Amino acid sequence: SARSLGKGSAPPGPVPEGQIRVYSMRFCPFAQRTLMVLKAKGIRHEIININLKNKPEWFFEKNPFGLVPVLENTQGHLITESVITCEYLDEAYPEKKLFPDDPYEKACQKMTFELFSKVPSLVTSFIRAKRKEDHPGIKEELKKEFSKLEEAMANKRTAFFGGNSLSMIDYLIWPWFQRLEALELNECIDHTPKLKLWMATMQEDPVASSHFIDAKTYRDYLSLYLQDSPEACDYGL
Amino acid sequence: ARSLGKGSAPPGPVPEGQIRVYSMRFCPFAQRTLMVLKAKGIRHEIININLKNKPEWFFEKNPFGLVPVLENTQGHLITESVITCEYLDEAYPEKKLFPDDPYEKACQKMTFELFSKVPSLVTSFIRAKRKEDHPGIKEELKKEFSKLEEAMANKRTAFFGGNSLSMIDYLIWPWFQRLEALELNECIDHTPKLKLWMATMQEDPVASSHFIDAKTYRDYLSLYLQDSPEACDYGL
Ligand SMILES: N[C@@H](CCC(=O)N[C@@H](CS)C(=O)NCC(=O)O)C(=O)O
Ligand SMILES: N[C@@H](CCC(=O)N[C@@H](CS)C(=O)NCC(=O)O)C(=O)O
Repeated sequence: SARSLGKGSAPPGPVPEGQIRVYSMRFCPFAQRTLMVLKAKGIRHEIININLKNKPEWFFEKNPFGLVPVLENTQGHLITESVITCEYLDEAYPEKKLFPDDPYEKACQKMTFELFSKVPSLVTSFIRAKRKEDHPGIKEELKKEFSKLEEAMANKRTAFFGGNSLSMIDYLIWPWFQRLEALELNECIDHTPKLKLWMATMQEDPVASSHFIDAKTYRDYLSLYLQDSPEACDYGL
Repeated sequence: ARSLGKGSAPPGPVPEGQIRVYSMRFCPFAQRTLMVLKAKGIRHEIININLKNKPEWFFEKNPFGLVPVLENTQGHLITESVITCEYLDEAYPEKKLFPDDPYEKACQKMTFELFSKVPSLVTSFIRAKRKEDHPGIKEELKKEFSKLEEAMANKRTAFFGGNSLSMIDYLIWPWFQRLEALELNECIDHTPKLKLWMATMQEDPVASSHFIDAKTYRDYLSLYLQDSPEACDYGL
């Protein structure tokens, strides 16, 4: 909850010892993966939020593509891509592992994650469509993707996606399900009983809900962000 | 080996000391697994599937009916090309294809992300109107390949993951291998380093195993776009 850094800001000091730095943004569902993984693993970390509409120019040294999340370790290593940063964290900090250890069981989770692979672009295309234009086309595509997730979970008959306890796969796909209310997409999940239950269950984990934003604040952030407002990334601070 | 199709006998249980791979001889996704099975000396039996006359029993092997699919002597079923490859490097640490430093592993997975759009683009190019395909697609491939060209220019190494052949190289190879057959050779005109990497990959023994000439590949596609039950076995 620290103000984002923007154009004309001082590039950060060296990473604190015993700490991993994450370049983030408070509303970014991709960055929330890393943050939730860092948190659920008790890894000591300093968060540096980035103003994605007023990016500090030195941030392109941290990531040529200019996207969060980004890891910076005490050694100066820079890791990019939310799924990759999480995998890097479950391997470079082999303490409380979020992936199972049996490669067959790990792969069985990665396969479940593939069922989610279309969902972020769909939600992004829904956010970036004409507001007063209610597109059934996008919403229908999400229903199909969510049906594969609904079906997938019914087959495993477990509480979570990767099994009975909370696994990496659950943090990986959660940020989008959490935003469905604010995005007024709750009808893409009407035909998904098992999914609603899993969502509720995720609301009770301390980590999956740590950075909960009321639906109201999130919609106003989107309004500012779609207008490329330099205040979007810090709205609500 | 001839593909298995509708009305065929489901295969016997996987021989011990052997891992089964459900494949298709022209499939670039399965080519990932096969090259990984090869370059790691893993003993494996290949079962090609007729993707235009799928045997009904293949859907118990994969509800989605896609290849590649792994089956081990224990009956474990692994799906998705990248997942089968990662599984193989983790159940068989003889000849490591990923580096062991997580940062360097991550640095290769990050490089792989530059490739993520390329397979769907190529599929869209293949399934477009034969006469007057689309320069629009070709432009998206040019932009996508620019990220790979620059990435290799930045690392200034012979391969993508460093100086020896890494998982990353086998992961993205099948599509560059087909650029000739697909007549996309102009999407790589402004990519000097890529051309070089391609030439080198044709000389790797694994990346060239069971070589398919551009004409044969072109004929397989033609039969495949017409849903021919003979596309998968064409050329045997
Ligand atoms: N594929 C990336 C996506 C990350 C991403 O798109 N982050 C957004 C914020 S949610 C961003 O940095 N936006 C800045 C931009 O697109 O210029 C991942 O998984 O890390
Ligand atoms: N994402 C999958 C894609 C596999 C795929 O599309 N395979 C094709 C052959 S190249 C297939 O099985 N086609 C059959 C069908 O689409 O019905 C992976 O990487 O394994």
